[PDB]
Amino acid sequence: ACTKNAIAQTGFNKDKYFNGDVWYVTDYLDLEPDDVPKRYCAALAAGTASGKLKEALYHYDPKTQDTFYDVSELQVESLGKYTANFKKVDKNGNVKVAVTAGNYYTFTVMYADDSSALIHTCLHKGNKAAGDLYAVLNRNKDAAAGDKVKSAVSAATLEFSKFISTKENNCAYDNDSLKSLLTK
Ligand code: HEM
Ligand SMILES: [N+]
Repeated sequence: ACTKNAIAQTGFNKDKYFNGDVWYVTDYLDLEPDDVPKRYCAALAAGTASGKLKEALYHYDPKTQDTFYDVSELQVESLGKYTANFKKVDKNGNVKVAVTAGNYYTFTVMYADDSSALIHTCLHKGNKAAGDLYAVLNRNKDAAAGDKVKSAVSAATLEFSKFISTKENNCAYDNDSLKSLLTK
């Protein structure tokens, strides 16, 4: 189950975060593992498309090759805190699994600047158990976590040493698909 009410960044700059560009997950902390794989790849694009707040997601398991994309129109709970009802799509935006009640994630931006971010997410997917997942993001897929985002991890009363890196997985991303999925 999810247990955290994550606090959004004071003074969160939504237009900068939701600028249409890509964010890569560099490190993550799942509070209820044996539930996500140790080795994983994920990225997202976040932007406004025709007036609608959107996120496109990519997941890739580098060992199994399991791959999937999603798109959601985000609803606002408060500044920096969103609810996202997702649809599974192919890379071109064709629907594989339609939006449904009970398929949603929450999304809280705890820290962001132009190059880095710390987010919390709680995924609800049908009758699957939910659990808290924190992710350190960067605009540069290869960037080591810097002092701004590591300090934010500490300020959330988390230990960065517990986060698992994605950097050793040979992750290659289709940035073009993520950007184009924002419109879909
Ligand atoms: C921005 C961060 C992330 C968000 C918003 C997010 C969101 C989601 C969503 C919406 C799904 C369901 C997709 C679908 O069924 O259509 C999903 C599935 C999954 N995610 Fe993430 N995810 C994120 C990062 C990660 C990371 C870093 C991992 C690490 C392993 C991960 C592991 C998984 C796994 C294993 C599933 C499949 C769940 C299942 O059906 O059993 N995710 N995620
Ligand atoms: N997830």
